[PDB]
Amino acid sequence: VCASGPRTLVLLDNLNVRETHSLFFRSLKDRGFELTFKTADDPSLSLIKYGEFLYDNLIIFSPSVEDFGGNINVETISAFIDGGGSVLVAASSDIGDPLRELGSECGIEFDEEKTAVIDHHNYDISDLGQHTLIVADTENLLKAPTIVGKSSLNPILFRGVGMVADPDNPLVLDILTGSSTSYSFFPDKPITQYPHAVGKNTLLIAGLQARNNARVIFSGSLDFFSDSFFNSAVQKAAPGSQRYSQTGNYELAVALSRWVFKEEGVLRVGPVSHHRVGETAPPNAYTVTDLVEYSIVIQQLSNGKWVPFDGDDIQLEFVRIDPFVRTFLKKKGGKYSVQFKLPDVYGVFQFKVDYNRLGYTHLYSST
Amino acid sequence: LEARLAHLGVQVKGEDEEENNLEVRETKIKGKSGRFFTVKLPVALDPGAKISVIVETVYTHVLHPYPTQITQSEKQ
Amino acid sequence: WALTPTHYLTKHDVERLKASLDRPFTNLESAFYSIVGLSSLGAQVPDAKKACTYIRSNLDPSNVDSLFYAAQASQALSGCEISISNETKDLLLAAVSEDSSVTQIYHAVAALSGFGLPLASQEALSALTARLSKEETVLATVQALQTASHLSQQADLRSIVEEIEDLVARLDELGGVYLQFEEGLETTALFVAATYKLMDHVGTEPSIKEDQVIQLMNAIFSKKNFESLSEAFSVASAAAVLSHNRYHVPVVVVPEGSASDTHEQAILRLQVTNVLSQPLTQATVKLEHAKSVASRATVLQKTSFTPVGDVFELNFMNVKFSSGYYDFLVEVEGDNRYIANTVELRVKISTEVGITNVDLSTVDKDQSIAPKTTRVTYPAKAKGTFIADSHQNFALFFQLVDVNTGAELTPHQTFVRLHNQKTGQEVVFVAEPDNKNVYKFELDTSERKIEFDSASGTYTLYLIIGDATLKNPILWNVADVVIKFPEEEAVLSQNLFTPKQEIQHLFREPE
Ligand SMILES: *[C@@H]1O[C@H](CO)[C@@H](O[C@@H]2O[C@H](CO)[C@@H](O[C@@H]3O[C@H](CO[C@H]4O[C@H](CO[C@H]5O[C@H](CO)[C@@H](O)[C@H](O)[C@@H]5O)[C@@H](O)[C@H](O)[C@@H]4O)[C@@H](O)[C@H](O[C@H]4O[C@H](CO)[C@@H](O)[C@H](O)[C@@H]4O[C@H]4O[C@H](CO)[C@@H](O)[C@H](O)[C@@H]4O[C@H]4O[C@H](CO)[C@@H](O)[C@H](O)[C@@H]4O)[C@@H]3O)[C@H](O)[C@H]2NC(C)=O)[C@H](O)[C@H]1NC(C)=O
Repeated sequence: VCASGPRTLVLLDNLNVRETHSLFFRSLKDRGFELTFKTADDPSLSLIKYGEFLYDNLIIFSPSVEDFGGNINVETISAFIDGGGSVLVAASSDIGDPLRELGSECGIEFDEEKTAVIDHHNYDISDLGQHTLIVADTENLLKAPTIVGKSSLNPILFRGVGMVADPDNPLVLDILTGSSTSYSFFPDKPITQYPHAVGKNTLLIAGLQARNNARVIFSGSLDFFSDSFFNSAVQKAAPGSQRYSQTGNYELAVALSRWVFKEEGVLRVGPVSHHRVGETAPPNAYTVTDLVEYSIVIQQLSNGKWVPFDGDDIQLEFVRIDPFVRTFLKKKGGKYSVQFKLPDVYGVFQFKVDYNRLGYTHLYSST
Repeated sequence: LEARLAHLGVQVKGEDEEENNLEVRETKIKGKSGRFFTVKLPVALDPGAKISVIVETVYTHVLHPYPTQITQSEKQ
Repeated sequence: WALTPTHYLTKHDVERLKASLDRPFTNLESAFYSIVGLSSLGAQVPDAKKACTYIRSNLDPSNVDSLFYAAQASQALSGCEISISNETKDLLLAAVSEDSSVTQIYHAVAALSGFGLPLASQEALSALTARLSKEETVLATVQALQTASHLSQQADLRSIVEEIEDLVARLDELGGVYLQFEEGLETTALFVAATYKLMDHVGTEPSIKEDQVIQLMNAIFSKKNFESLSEAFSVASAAAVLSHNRYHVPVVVVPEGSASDTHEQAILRLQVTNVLSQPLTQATVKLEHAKSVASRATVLQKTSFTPVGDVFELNFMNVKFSSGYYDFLVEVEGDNRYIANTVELRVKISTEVGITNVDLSTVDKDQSIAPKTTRVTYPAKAKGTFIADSHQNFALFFQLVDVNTGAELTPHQTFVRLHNQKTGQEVVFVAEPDNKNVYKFELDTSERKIEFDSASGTYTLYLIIGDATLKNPILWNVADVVIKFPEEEAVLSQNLFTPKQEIQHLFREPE
């Protein structure tokens, strides 16, 4: 069972994108997604009918389009993400205003139009001579196995517009940072001003985990998903650089798509039981310094089948205003449970579980 | 709709509506699913004859709001 | 500027197309497409003797479609004579009638020409025109043009030719680069073959504009995958007619190898070939003029290229190009048939930068003490620790010049990076030149607290110099500086996913 339904809407600036990106679409179709391709400017486009969502996932491969057709609007996409739909956005140097605005709502700041990421030290030998096609090292890749896949990846090619994550927003995920030498600026114009993105601050790919658990990924380069990069070999222009038979673009793309569409890292919370030790039912009120047993069950989605979760870092808290007691929940009998003695102070206490981990769904339980 | 049937009334088509109401009893017919009613005619219907009767039923909860949620301005 | 060809058959592309044609035969239509398509490209069939026998066995005398495919395939094959009965001759003539489609007329006329049977060309045209009046579709029109190419010149082909102007208007344009019909790639390739073949036989130059033909070929070659045998055969015919014809020969011009780093060799070589990648050895090339991007002024003019084998090479040792981008205008001359003979290419000249006379100094902020300066030169790293704190500031001065010429340089990227050794944090600053072109950088701890967040510690100091035109970008560890900010008067969010500290409750002691 997929948390997000197979219904997916694809927005393309040009129909030719499907042919150029055939490998990516075929890999997605093979997973059982039901893709529908419509032009981004097409008037008939609509996301909500009578309060229901026509599509579960949206992929916008329409970097250059200034405006969306029909009723699709930045407000509508924002509502869609709030509903729990997963959105994928691919950008380029021709980015129109709506894509920049959408990033602004999500806390990811795209650079101005016509700018490109410039790396004079790691640019691929195949580059046109503008040093804008950068060979991104796997070192910058985020250390999250669930999002990017456990397997190692070869260097990946990126060519596109850099973006900067807003510090104020905690939820922003720096999936792939640029090189230390990389920066975002207009190549033709001299750098009088401070760069919009400099060094590792520059972000090529970033992700967002919403409070409702909706997942959105913003990619600086549409070309990264293109079949051309997937098959092309990579060798850095600088001397002494090895030549790799294949890039890691294809493998990385597959891992990211799974994460966005709730194919990995999905967790659910089942029934929680609390009662006095030796009792099978919860008393209406507990006495001071009584001993109680707390039990909760958590599950993980693997291959579409729910299974007992293996997480070992779960911590329980007993809180009134501030946490009086915090302890780890032991894994016993397929359930997480602990026994502890209540504090000597009476009040309206609440049991809390706040197992929030990188790349996994955020679980909160209060009784 | 059988679950949602609040009431069933049958009366013969005649001026004497007060007396034309027919007695109806819930009955189960063997081998066929669904609720059935047996209606007793005022006079037996002989071969080749016809009579006109009026059947009235009221159902409850059969209208469902769509969309489920509306704002103050929005209609129902 | 004239439109340059954007799509064509490369040396790899032509070979792949030949392979696409060279497939096992399954039907008479398959044999016609593969054999004729190879013949148009000039390729041959290894088993041509077997191919002729295959046509002979599958040829049905009572079916028009078989007759057309067998006749064309046999004609492409050398010496492939096939027996034809008198009844077959009657069937082909009967097929050409007002009550039969233009496609049927095309098959019958082509079959008669391939076998060599006599035909009443004027009568065939009369039937073809009458049907064509109702059959105004693009496919019917293209077939009519091919039929005229087979009909004798004595026939009034002018009526058929007039459709060519109508079709060109009917073409759909993707905007300045491509022209094709709605029916897709197959119709365009057949139409180009029909127009060139008909016009060549008639003896009149095609009315289509040279620029429009360039767009049409670009549409045909926009997709390099031909799934069906028919698609390969049509494209092969279109390429063959374009490659050699009496009026228009497309001249493809592209630079050989990367011109971005041309400074190493200072030689420019241009490939000149037709649409099939066959070099136009008979052409001559000249560099009409060369201009500087910075000022747009010409630096060289009217300098002829020399044919060296396939490529055309121009030597410019005499001229010492300065760092920057230059645009070269080149024209192809010779045969009048050439179209799109003029192409513009962009070449880039690179240089290397040398950093010299960098002085690293620390100065007392109050200026009571004269500045202390330690001379350094790249790549030799500075020795000893330099202190920047509430009392002493730190500064860097360096000069960037071209090694070869010694002129002042202003690299696009010139950044100073301070990396905290323990934390791994990186801080990047942008250095700017003064009036004298000597770069100056100053670090003031009190002001810079916001940039560093007042984070004290040892920072490795790096100089980053790079530009698109610079052959050698430099990332140098100039020195190590320790920055001590004023002690803070007085963070856990980043531990978003970690175990919190264990908390226990202290129960009250019994009395
Ligand atoms: C009327 O209503 C009023 C309104 O609420 C009530 O007032 C409230 O009363 C409670 C109960 O006293 C107060 O809570 C206690 O406040 C103590 C003082 O606050 C200190 O906390 C500051 C923390 O600063 C930051 O800390 C972290 C930093 O990341 C951050 O999360 C946090 O938000 C904050 O920004 C600290 O800097 C200053 O020193 C402040 O003085 C505070 O010390 C108490 O913390 C205790 O207890 C709580 C549980 O209540 C635990 O969560 C803490 O970890 C800590 O627990 C330790 O101390 C307890 C006793 O103090 C022990 O029982 C624990 O076992 C544990 O023992 C360790 O620490 C002891 C010393 O502290 C050692 O002896 C031990 O060996 C252990 O090391 C607690 O928060 C509310 O602040 C207060 N609210 C207000 C608004 O005033 C009032 O009570 C009501 N009146 C009546 C009559 O009912």
